[PDB]
Amino acid sequence: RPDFCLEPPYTGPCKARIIRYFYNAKAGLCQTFVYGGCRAKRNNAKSAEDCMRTCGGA
Repeated sequence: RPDFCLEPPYTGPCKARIIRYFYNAKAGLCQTFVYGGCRAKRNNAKSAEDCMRTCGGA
């Protein structure tokens, strides 16, 4: 799978509370994390499905 699927979730420096999904390489599934509103990294999806297609899909 893409290398970014292995990266930890990144909240970033902004102060919003936006629920996003990240692929947790250890657990093997997409979990929610709190994104701050700016400077998102690639392991950040708006739905579990987008997250699964990118990283868990097989």
